[PDB]
Amino acid sequence: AATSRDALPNTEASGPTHSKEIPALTAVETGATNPLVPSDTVQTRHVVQHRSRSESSIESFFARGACVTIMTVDNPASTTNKDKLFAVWKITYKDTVQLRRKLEFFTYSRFDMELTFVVTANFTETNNGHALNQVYQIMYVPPGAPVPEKWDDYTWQTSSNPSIFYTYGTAPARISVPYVGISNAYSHFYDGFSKVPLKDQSAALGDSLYGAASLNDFGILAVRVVNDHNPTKVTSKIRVYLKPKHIRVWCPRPPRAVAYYGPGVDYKDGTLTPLSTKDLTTY
Amino acid sequence: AATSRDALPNTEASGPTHSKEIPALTAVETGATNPLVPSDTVQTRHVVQHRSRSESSIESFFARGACVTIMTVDNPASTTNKDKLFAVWKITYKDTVQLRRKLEFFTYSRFDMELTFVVTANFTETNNGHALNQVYQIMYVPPGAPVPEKWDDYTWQTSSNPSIFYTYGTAPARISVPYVGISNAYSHFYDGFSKVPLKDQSAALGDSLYGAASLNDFGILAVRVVNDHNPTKVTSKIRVYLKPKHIRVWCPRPPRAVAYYGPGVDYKDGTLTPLSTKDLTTY
Amino acid sequence: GAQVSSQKVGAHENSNRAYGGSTINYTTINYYRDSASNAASKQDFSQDPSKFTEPIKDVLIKTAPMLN
Amino acid sequence: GAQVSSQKVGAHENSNRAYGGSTINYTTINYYRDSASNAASKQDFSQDPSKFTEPIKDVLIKTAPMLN
Amino acid sequence: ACGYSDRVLQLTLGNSTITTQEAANSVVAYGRWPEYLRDSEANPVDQPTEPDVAACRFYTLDTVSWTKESRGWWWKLPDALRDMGLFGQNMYYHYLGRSGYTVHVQCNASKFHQGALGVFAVPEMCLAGDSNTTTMHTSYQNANPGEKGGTFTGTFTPDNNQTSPARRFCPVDYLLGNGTLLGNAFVFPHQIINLRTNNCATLVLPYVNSLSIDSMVKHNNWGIAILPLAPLNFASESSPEIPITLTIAPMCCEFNGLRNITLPRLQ
Amino acid sequence: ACGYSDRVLQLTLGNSTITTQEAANSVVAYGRWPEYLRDSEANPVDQPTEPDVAACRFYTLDTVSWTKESRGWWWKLPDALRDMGLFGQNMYYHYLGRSGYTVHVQCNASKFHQGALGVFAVPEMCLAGDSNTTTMHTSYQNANPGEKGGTFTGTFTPDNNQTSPARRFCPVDYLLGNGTLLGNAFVFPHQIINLRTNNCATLVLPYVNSLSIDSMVKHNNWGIAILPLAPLNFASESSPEIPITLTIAPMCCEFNGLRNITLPRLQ
Amino acid sequence: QVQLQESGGGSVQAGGSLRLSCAASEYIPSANCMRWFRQAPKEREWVASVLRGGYTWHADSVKGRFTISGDNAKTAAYLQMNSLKPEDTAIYYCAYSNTCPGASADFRSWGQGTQVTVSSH
Amino acid sequence: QVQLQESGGGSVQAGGSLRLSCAASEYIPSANCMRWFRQAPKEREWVASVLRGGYTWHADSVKGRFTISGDNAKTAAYLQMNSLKPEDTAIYYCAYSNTCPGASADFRSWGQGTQVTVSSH
Repeated sequence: AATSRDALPNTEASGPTHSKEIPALTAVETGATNPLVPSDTVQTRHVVQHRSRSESSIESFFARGACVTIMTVDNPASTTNKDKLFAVWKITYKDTVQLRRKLEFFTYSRFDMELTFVVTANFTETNNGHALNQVYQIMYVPPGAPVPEKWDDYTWQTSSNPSIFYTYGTAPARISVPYVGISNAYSHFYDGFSKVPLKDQSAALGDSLYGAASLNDFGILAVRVVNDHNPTKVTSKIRVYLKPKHIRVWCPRPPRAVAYYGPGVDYKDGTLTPLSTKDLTTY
Repeated sequence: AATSRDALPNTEASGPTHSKEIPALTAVETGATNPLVPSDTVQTRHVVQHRSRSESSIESFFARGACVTIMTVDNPASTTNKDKLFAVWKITYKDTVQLRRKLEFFTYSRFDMELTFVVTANFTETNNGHALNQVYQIMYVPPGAPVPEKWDDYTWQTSSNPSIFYTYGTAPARISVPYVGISNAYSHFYDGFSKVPLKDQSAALGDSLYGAASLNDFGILAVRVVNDHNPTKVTSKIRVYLKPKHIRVWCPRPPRAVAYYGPGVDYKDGTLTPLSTKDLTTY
Repeated sequence: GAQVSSQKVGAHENSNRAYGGSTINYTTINYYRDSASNAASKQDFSQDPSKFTEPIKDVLIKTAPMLN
Repeated sequence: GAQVSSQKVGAHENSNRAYGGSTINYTTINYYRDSASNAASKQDFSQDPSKFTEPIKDVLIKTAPMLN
Repeated sequence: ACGYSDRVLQLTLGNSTITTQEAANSVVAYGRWPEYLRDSEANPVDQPTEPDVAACRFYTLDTVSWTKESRGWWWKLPDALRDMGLFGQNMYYHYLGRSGYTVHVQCNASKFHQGALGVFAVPEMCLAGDSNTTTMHTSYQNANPGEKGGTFTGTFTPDNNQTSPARRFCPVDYLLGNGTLLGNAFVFPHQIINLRTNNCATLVLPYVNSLSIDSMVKHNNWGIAILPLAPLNFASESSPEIPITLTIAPMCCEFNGLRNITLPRLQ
Repeated sequence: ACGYSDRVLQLTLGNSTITTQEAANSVVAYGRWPEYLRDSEANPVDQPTEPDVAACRFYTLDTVSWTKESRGWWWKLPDALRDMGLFGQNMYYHYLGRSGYTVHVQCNASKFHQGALGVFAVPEMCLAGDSNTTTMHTSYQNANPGEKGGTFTGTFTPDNNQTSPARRFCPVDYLLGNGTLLGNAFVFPHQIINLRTNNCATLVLPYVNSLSIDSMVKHNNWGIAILPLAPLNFASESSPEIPITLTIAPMCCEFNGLRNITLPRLQ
Repeated sequence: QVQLQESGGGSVQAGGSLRLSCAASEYIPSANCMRWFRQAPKEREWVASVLRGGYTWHADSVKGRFTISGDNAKTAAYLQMNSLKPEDTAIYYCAYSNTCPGASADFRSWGQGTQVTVSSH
Repeated sequence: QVQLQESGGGSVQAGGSLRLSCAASEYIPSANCMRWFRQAPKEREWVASVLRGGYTWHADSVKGRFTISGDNAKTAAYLQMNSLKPEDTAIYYCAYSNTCPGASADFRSWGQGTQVTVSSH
């Protein structure tokens, strides 16, 4: 019945003491934290407490959207030889550090995901040419479907893949996705392998990457400029923002203390010193 | 029960008088203002009063938004050497005079704050180049968070800082902020210091600025052009407008009479003469 | 959860079967969870200026002599 | 099918005939069939930290000796 | 009254019993006692195998030695018990398996010795590798040492042989071997064996995973990390040594999808 | 049941707390707990100042050292606390003052040391002087050493300098420093810190005087005397040393007759 | 700084085969899309692009003959050149990217390359 | 009008140190962002920018060696030049701004500057 926005417990007035009750003494060996309040060790007055933990609920903690990737495009001289103008990015949060660290305080989670796309564009070589407002196609290709080969092949027809056609200069695009994990919760960490190497098999055949599984294979986002080729080159960037909504999390963990290095828990040499210098007897 | 829009008290008809009652005589030494009405000193008729003070309630007095700062950007030739294209402004109302003076009639206040951002842009050197509609990122960096170093560093990912992505040419951006003071009310004036200089310490160590405290440290707003570099330079300005809503104020004070000079109450020489010339016996 | 309040009508249209007369009301619906997002109601109270005008300990009776 | 909920009012306007006092509510109407589309209600619950703070088998009584 | 104490405990599972005269109570991780899979949460459809007393009993792993230079030790579950009696067998014969555990770490000394060991049970204890050229590259063999477990280290030493990489973990102690500060490990279910106080740690761990049941041969649910918070010291001796012994008992273990036996490549 | 003991105690006054794991219960002198002055017993008419938590808290005096040759130590109350925070201030600003006390003497060793200290609280602890030419001649300065206190001696040495007499106490131990046999001191509220048993003494003392309230600057109500009943011994060492620390907390202190501050000649 | 090293080049006759390899000095925690390029006169040409695994793109000249793989762990890529033609003679290069399945000669650094000479008859 | 005055310049050998100072004639109730600039041939270069306190930015040449402080009360700034190089030889300047953490050679006035000559060996 205790809601996130409820006021915390009041401080009760307490006077002097002289007894066998020993709140101050404890034993951390048990693995328990001593549940003391001021009144257990000092004399206190009565205080009607008004503060609440409303801003620290799990929901409110991850209430901010965060960048994940910067997808880009490019036009050459003419065709010359090139016609592979389209960006394909493997959907994974583990590309940045900011959102990634926040999602590591916990071992598992479940959440509906809101994605917002901010698209910006610009010119390259100084020219008197003018491009007409562009339309972009952001296509979610779930694991399995055929990935676009040419900028203008069949795959772009999208008869089953969800796609967002964004017109430049309008409010950034946004969509919601339900909890889509193949498990009861997403696993921020996976202590294991995808393949068991068998003795009667070759090492190569039984090999896999430590900590990797399809638990987190969500597919890819393929983005292209719908408009045909223009004489003047325009470069475009799509920033993706993820906001985990309706979230639940399990098993707390210590937050990452040294710089991230790859999609795993690995660390790089020379980044292992998070603490600075400070004397034991200096305030 | 008396509401701001209620009609003021009617004037009651009063006739001649000849008595010991002495409304006219008073003594200002007491520090009280003599509460007289016309009928106390002259003969009056009956007047049904219709006027109200609806427009002078505290809420209505600060109902107008007001400018606070002019943040600007700039693109050079190429990179040449520079890549520090971003504006960072320390959030404080004490930068202008108009809003500042209005907020000085009182010693303390509490209010939800509405901020509106008007963004304008333009060209510099006459050219045949054309820029594509820009997107701006207005990021609130609360006191503590890492302040952007390069225009394209990690800080811009914004995993926890609130940020507004404004597309050029749309309705000016707007957000609301609750009363965020660390005190029970914001202190427009603070007669004191942040540090007590101790005798067993060096003067330098115990030193601080008179009238300054974290009571008013709200952090900064960092603004940048999201779009990548363009061959043609575009300069942009973001005007910030603040409107104090749901406001309450305490302790009236005399309004500032000479020109403001710094974030303190200090005055500059040569600005100390607010009154003009007028003879004692000239209407 | 609509809030219907009355308006203080200044200029009245030549109407009493729609406008002008039969009390003109206005509707307000709050769309956000945070109170800070709300618009100002403007339905404010006034108070007696005494705390500033007559801050004396012994009550002031205008007809009598201030100093007695 | 509107959902009307109360707001926790922080800064109060000088009003008790519209704002500030008489409980300020806000309205919410869901427009989509999929629950994933809904906004966050933020009306969340808290719990006793015991599962992490006192994961011991035999209950902890603060006034008594931890080891007995 | 009768003299019952938090210090004196007796644990009985299957045909095994452990006694202790210097305990510091015991921990039931996250306040959840091990349990069998409920119908409402079930997944695989075939009738599961529940070995009960055949597997739910205390197995003692090989004893290690604590000295002044010990940096720490680690084990994986169910990995460590992979070769333990019927538990091991039931594990290899089935595609799926779930199990809780009662981990009891033992280490006695004297009223004259000193030191403190932090015994931590970490869900999904992924450890960092040893290469600065490849990520997530530790091999299955190295990731699963079985009953012998592995050890933490005080210095990160990158593997430079790109011809034939060692492909092993290089877990740095203060980093809990996974890039997080040790001082925070206390967020995980744990106990501390402080010599002056107690001589054992008892952690009852429920089955914890993102699924109801999973492959035991591929994935380790829990990880046991033992690091010396305070170093070993005895009298005025330069080289004291005291043994540390682990005894682990699976609890409420059930298995699905029986087939022929999995014969893993362990070396 | 819950394991509450006479040996383990926690004392909390004001913003201070003292814990102990080896106590021997505690003494409430003459069975009277400190109290404020009752109206029926009142004397000065002006409203008294009651500092409460500002003064009623534990103050730790300077630590002394116990060796094989220590004869004993002594302190006077409120004298010893004359310079302690707000208690000291309130004392000097008023002509009258009354206060009770919780005296906690601390001294730990090991299961291998031995010795016993008698901690005595003596009402009106008048000590003998050092002259055989003048009686009652110890000066104010010497009579009031403050927090450092004084020491007992094993031999009476008369002051022979009649030109400039030392004017100090010469308290002989077995004579409790006042011409009475030590063996009888046990008639005064006391505790014994016997190393094998306990490591502290706790004496709660009520305000005791022939008047309801009196001048604190002129007269000391209580005197704390600590003498080694059994001498210090450790292993087979010739010069063992263990510290003794006092922590005293005024209780229910009230003051009357405020004026300007008394600035005594203390040297 | 960041270093990529090409290897495996040589001189072979037409119809032959080769296998080019490009490894990074140390691991790069950003570069996941690798590419191959070539050149002969004064103009660069894109060969093939390969992201993590296993999306692989080719060009209208080298497709079917060339194949790119690369480890999904070690930041390195490989180019298997089959049915080689005298037209393939050029200096081959390697360059890391970000999330760029597409290809354009726009890379910051440039390693060194590896010469491939294809004999006729 | 408004006046800024540079000081502290001189001639030192490589590896040496200096400390430049720039104070305003009278206080300025607007200018809170101060900057340092230099030049040798015919082109100006931005050194460092410092707002009130204590956000300080540097350039890709002078960072780690140079450090800017400045009083949060008096409208003045300071430049500590360490590990000086013969390349640093130039005339240093000072210019107030508004709320401009960024830097660009676009200032209205220009004081006078202070010469810094760095000797080699």
